[PDB]
Amino acid sequence: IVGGKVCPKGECPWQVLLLVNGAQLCGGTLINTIWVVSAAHCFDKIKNWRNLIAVLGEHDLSEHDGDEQSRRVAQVIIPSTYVPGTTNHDIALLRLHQPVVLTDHVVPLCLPERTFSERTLAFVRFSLVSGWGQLLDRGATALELMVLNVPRLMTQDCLQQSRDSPNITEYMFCAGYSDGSKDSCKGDSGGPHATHYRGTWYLTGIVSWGQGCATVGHFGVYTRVSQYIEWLQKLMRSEPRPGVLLRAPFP
Amino acid sequence: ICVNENGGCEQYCSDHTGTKRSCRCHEGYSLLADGVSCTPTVEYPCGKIPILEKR
Ligand SMILES: O=C(O)c1cc2cc(Cl)ccc2[nH]1
Ligand SMILES: [Ca+2]
Repeated sequence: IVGGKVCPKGECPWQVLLLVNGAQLCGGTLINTIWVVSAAHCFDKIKNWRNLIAVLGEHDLSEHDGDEQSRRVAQVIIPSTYVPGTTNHDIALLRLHQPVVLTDHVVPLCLPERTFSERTLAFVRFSLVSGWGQLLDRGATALELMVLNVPRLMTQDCLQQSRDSPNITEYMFCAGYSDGSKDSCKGDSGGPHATHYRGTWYLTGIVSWGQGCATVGHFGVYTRVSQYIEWLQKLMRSEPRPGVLLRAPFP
Repeated sequence: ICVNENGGCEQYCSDHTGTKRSCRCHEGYSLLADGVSCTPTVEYPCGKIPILEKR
């Protein structure tokens, strides 16, 4: 996260940290005790599928304080329409091997209904993005969880206000600033874009892509979660299948 | 009714045949007798921050 602040410990309790062989991979969002939403591009280079770990209740990476909960990732579900190395349909649904225990430090974010998300949440201006990503473009990653408030743009405005570049599809939305001061970054990928509405927080986006980090004339691009609500809900109501990676038809 | 200011619902809104509207809540919440407000039914409802709630 570029130009944000430290998220006070326990204030982003749905934030997930994803690890591969103990190394920082991506972020994610806890949506109930066994399911995590992340970005499909996080898994393009995984070979060690058995060494994928999700950490909940994480805050400071240099110290174990006892609030952290680690779980092996039993399944990674990607839409059939996602193509590795590309940006469209950038979403993954992760099943944890065992549920996490809900505590003051581990709480899921509400996965909203599609209609509520499209006709109400999509109009809330500002939302929070968070992660342990780079504090700067070509800079070191954060030791403490960072959070940033970003405003959402209509796609027409994003394309007009912006300077080989990928297109902005109906499965994405733009959010942030074009002055090069504030943005999400590389290592924040998969993390939540969370929207507050009448005392409750909801999942509206997933940190997906951008041209560098906080590049002048460019905004962050987020997966438009509202397009995937039914796809996510049907998968969560289904029985697990052998093998970690699963490609599931979309729509 | 649901398209305009979320039909007055705190959370989810369903339109029905006529001028009829039903508000609904996410799991771990119950709808109050006002028919619009959602109250937590569990210790850790989704999208609420316990350290801020217990302050
Ligand atoms: O990998 C990167 O360079 C990268 C990923 C990413 C995601 C957002 Cl939302 C904004 C900027 C970003 N840069
Ligand atoms: Ca720690």
